[PDB]
Amino acid sequence: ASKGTASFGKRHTRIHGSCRRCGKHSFHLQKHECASCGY
Amino acid sequence: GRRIRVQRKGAGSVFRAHVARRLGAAKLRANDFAERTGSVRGVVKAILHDRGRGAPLARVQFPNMRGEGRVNELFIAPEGMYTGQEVFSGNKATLHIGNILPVGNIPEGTYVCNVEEKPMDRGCLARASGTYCLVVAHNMETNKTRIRLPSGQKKLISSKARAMIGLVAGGGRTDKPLLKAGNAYHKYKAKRNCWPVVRGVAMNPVDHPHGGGNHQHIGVSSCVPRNAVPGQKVGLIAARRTGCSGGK
Amino acid sequence: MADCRVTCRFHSTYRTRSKIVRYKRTPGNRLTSLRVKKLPNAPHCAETGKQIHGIPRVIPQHLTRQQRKVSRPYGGKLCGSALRAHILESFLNEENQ
Amino acid sequence: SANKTLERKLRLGKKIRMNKNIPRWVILKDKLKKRWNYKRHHWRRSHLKL
Amino acid sequence: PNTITEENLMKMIADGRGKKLVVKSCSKGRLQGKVKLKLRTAKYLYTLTVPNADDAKSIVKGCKDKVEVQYVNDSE
Amino acid sequence: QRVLRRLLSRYRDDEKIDRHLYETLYAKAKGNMFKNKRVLLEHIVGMQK
Amino acid sequence: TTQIEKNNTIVFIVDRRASKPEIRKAFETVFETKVARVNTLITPLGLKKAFIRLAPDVQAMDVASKMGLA
Amino acid sequence: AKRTKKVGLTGKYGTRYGRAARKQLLKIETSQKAKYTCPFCAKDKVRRTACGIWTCRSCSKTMAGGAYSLHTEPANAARATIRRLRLAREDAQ
RNA sequence: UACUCCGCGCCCCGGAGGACUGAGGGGGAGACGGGUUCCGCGGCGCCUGCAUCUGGCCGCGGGUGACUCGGGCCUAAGCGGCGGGUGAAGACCGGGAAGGGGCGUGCCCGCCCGUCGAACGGGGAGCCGGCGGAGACUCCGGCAGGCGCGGCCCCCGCGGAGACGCCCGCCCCCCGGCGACGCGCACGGGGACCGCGGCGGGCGGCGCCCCGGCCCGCGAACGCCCCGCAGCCCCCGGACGCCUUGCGCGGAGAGGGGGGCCCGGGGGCGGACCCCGCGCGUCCCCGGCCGCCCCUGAAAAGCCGGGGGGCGCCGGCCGCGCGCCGUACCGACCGCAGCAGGACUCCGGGGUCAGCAGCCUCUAGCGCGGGAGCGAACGCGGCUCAGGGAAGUCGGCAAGCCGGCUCCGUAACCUCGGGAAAAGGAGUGGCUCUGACGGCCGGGUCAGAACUGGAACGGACGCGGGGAUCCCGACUGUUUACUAG
RNA sequence: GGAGGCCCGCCGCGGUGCUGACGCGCAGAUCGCUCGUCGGAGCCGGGCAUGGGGGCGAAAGACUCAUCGAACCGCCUGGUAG
Ligand SMILES: [K+]
Ligand SMILES: [K+]
Ligand SMILES: [K+]
Ligand SMILES: [K+]
Ligand SMILES: [Mg+2]
Ligand SMILES: [Mg+2]
Ligand SMILES: [Mg+2]
Ligand SMILES: [Mg+2]
Ligand SMILES: [Mg+2]
Ligand SMILES: [Mg+2]
Ligand SMILES: [Mg+2]
Ligand SMILES: [Mg+2]
Ligand SMILES: [Mg+2]
Ligand SMILES: [Mg+2]
Ligand SMILES: [Mg+2]
Ligand SMILES: [Mg+2]
Ligand SMILES: [Mg+2]
Ligand SMILES: [Mg+2]
Ligand SMILES: [Mg+2]
Ligand SMILES: [Mg+2]
Ligand SMILES: [Mg+2]
Ligand SMILES: [Mg+2]
Ligand SMILES: [Mg+2]
Ligand SMILES: [Mg+2]
Ligand SMILES: [Mg+2]
Ligand SMILES: [Mg+2]
Ligand SMILES: [Mg+2]
Ligand SMILES: [Mg+2]
Ligand SMILES: [Mg+2]
Ligand SMILES: [Mg+2]
Ligand SMILES: [Mg+2]
Ligand SMILES: [Mg+2]
Ligand SMILES: [Mg+2]
Ligand SMILES: [Mg+2]
Ligand SMILES: [Mg+2]
Ligand code: NA
Ligand code: NA
Ligand code: NA
Ligand code: NA
Ligand code: NA
Ligand SMILES: [Zn+2]
Repeated sequence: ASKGTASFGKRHTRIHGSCRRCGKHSFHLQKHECASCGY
Repeated sequence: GRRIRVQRKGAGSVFRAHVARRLGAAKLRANDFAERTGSVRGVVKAILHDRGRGAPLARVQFPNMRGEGRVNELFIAPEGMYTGQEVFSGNKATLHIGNILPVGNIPEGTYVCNVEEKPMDRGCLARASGTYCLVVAHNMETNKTRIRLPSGQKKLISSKARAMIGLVAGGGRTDKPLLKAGNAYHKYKAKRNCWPVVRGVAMNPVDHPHGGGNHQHIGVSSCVPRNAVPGQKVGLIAARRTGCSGGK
Repeated sequence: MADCRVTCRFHSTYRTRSKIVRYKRTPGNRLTSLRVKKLPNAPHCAETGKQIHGIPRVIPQHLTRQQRKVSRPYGGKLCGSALRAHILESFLNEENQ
Repeated sequence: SANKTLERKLRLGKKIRMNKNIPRWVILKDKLKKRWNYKRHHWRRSHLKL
Repeated sequence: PNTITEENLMKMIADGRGKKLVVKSCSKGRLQGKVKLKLRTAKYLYTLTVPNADDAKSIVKGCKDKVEVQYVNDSE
Repeated sequence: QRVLRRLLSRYRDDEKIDRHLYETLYAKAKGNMFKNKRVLLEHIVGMQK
Repeated sequence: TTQIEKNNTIVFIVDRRASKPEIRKAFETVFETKVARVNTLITPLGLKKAFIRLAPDVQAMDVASKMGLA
Repeated sequence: AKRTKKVGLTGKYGTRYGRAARKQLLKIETSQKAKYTCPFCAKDKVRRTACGIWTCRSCSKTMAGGAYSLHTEPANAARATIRRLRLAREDAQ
């Protein structure tokens, strides 16, 4: 010439990473805390 | 209901003053031995614009009296002050516009600015653009002096409190209309997050005591008592009267 | 050639004030990119904000010692006009004082 | 990406070295019935999260 | 790379500062049958163009066995 | 404007007109009085004579 | 082998914790020869690779053959 | 006044804000765009830089003044009062 | 929008033909995310919604090199720590606290955190040519830069009337500078691109013409010498003058004459055995001005200068050295998928034109959930239609009319700014001519005339229908992501 | 000469009408024409801050990861039911 499918296309950030104590992909990269083991 | 706008402001977050790129806190020179006996001389170096503030600020350089070098101050500029001028502070400062001296040595009828309520607090009374105080009378027996505030109220202060001769520069600022919504936007973008303003009668009951109804209206009287608890104190607080009386 | 379009030379492609290039032809008949470095300001007067004569617009580290000096008592800090006022002011004041 | 830390690079390295089949002489030495390794992954289908 | 004058050429060769000397005969265009002397030094490569081929023999013969010498004489 | 001013400057620098006449004609050119070089040239002869 | 013939260089696998100066020292001591420069690299599988270029007055081919690489 | 009868510099606003605002702006903007005599060299080269900051384009001296105009009447009255009160004190010490 | 013939098979490869994307690219590259998808050889059991000899599929082997590019350092908005304080705790809050160094062994100086936080901000220094199958500012060849360390020689300032110049001292205290900063219409300069003419080399077609068509003709970082407008400064001297598109400046010293400084630039010689001239425009950068703000448009590491004090070779030549980590490839990413959705940035030719619009195209890339026949109803997307002209319908919904440019002519009302493209008229192609505007050859534009075509010319494309009134809200702006603008 | 929360209009940013297509979809919100705005109270990227009876709101009970007139996860809990 939406809040669903089109909004899933704006995802290109990593919120969690690998924990150094449990290694489980739950370390918040901006809070600096692990959601699993609490490090 | 939920928490109101006034309750949310007090917790900081997005309601703090924007202080980035501000020159600093404007204050009188500190009181010391050298000017408790004589006078200290300084020079005006620049006249600058402070973000958020309506009045200009002056940078004044004084000699260092407890070592070597110089000391840089930051004053609120009185009207008529110019770059390269030399000013004095102390018990023996002369009666000129830029000088700082105690109120006991200032004759009645003089205009002063940046007055300090209690001795050695570095100014707090007439600091907004265009404002000034007046020295009304002295009382040598009690060592207190009476001044008149910009609001018109009269106050007694100790005779050892210092002030600056003149009135604050930038007078007349509020005589010009803002005219456009975009101008108010810039003005408040230099200060804090407080604009634009949504009326309470235009909300739902869950977030303001004035909201709700099949017509927009305040249900009850808008005058609330002095002892209303924090979520209740909206409208006119402890009003003595209302309306446009018209007389003095 | 019928196409003269190039590719970015830096780590990223965002065009900030330190990522400017110009184009030149190489001996192999190719179009290349060369950085345009920022030019620093030369020293400015203390009393006035004017520029001080005799010193080029290069970072002082890449100049010899003679190239960043002026042969005068306050050379490089204030101009000749500002030095006269200080000399006149000090003499006339200390004579009366 | 092309700009990674060595720590992430080392964990992805182990994933690649492990994506292998069961060797032929192992299948018959151990008399194995199931001959496929179900811990393999394919790049187009997986989410390694590493 | 920089240009060098004749007098401080064999001087440099005197202080044993040159590492090699190349002689090339230019015979096309503004380089009309003249020769270029290129001396490799620790920091720079120095080149001199004697106005005539004859001058080349004398100077090079004036530093023979003092610095190793090459010849090019491209004729294409 | 550039044509007219370069002509006037060349005439002044040859001492073909006094500085006062030069200033008057400069102002008249800035005032849109002359439409082309030819009209300026014949005006100068009239003023000179 | 083309590297050995052309640039006087040998390609070796080393421990990941090794740095260039110690690789140079170890190569000099274990194979009696001289080393000019070393370039290193960590491969996608996690090993460390070194490119060792010998000194100009050293024939890399004879050392390579002596160690059995040739 | 070849182009407008009365709007003057407020012609940049078209028809968008009303008569009272436009009249007040005419007065204030005319005042704030003007050139003022320098108190240190008697030349008309003072221009506004910020709300209460005025600079001379000749001598390069900066002054603190009013918004929209270099001087305000309250300031002149105050300076005269200070000057008067200064002399009376210096006669009797 | 789309394939066909032959080798050979609608889909792979080759040649030939015919088309498309159309420089905001179905082009060439990065950031993020993915994680081996990259390369070579082999293969068709799975997948490649048709086939397959193909493949991002399956098997076997390979592939990412840095003193100069980025990270590691700095600090932003922030976060953490802090003798302690508080709470049943977990924990949360925090300036009032005997809070470190140097030289070198004794003395001297000193109130009080962070090698946390930016692969876009700050930052000491890199260019050319060539080589592989997959890597290159990293390899090799050449030519340079920066920062250190070690030897040998090896010096504690002169010129000018002045602005300043010329050959290079360090440590402490204090005073400064650089780093270091908005937006805008215009105007000027440089570079790259683009076009025109000439000369040299190569090619195509040719029924008729053709010196009228196409392609090629290259020169980096770095070193030394000259030039560099505007700006700022020095000397003589003593004024209605100088000057911009616009301005602006002058007794606090103009014009004139003679000088100095800076200028991301240009020329010459080297690098390297350089076809010659000319011009409008486009993009990027820089310059001096002017305008705007109740808006004034970061910081620190690091580096340097000056004053005072205390000390003393500090440069030249020659040698060595420069650790750690990233580096392949992809819109192969997210939406349950090889999903018409979503997804940041860089480079940007020709013609028509006001134009980076629409339409056609060189370079580069490429024929995508398969084909054949037939030419019913009916649907989806389009086109034309006698006479009438809203009679249709809740309702002119939908479609149609108008539209570029030049000239003529424009009302009531009004906050005097508007209304206004009001309303409404006329012209516009091709060819052959005439005049006007610069410079010591160039350039386009504007105006006028004859002739001539089916009474035709903004010939495709692109591109307002207008008027008279009433209600509501002054106006630009915002809103119910997915039924209300 | 070149002002303006001025006008026509491309990319962008939005989302009027056809109540068009689709509605076992290409799609758990898309496609086509037509349309609004286009120097500003403009638009876009990254970093950072605010946490559930709390936040944030040019205000629609809107939004807070397909979930909002009170999110999601596990447990109390095999909660009670004329
Ligand atoms: K209000
Ligand atoms: K960084
Ligand atoms: K690479
Ligand atoms: K809740
Ligand atoms: Mg939702
Ligand atoms: Mg986002
Ligand atoms: Mg409501
Ligand atoms: Mg209530
Ligand atoms: Mg209602
Ligand atoms: Mg100099
Ligand atoms: Mg096409
Ligand atoms: Mg790539
Ligand atoms: Mg492949
Ligand atoms: Mg595979
Ligand atoms: Mg770097
Ligand atoms: Mg590095
Ligand atoms: Mg850090
Ligand atoms: Mg940077
Ligand atoms: Mg190198
Ligand atoms: Mg590659
Ligand atoms: Mg690569
Ligand atoms: Mg998922
Ligand atoms: Mg897609
Ligand atoms: Mg009807
Ligand atoms: Mg009917
Ligand atoms: Mg319609
Ligand atoms: Mg409205
Ligand atoms: Mg609107
Ligand atoms: Mg909706
Ligand atoms: Mg709607
Ligand atoms: Mg404007
Ligand atoms: Mg507008
Ligand atoms: Mg529909
Ligand atoms: Mg259907
Ligand atoms: Mg709370
Ligand atoms: Na073909
Ligand atoms: Na186009
Ligand atoms: Na508009
Ligand atoms: Na409601
Ligand atoms: Na239950
Ligand atoms: Zn953990």
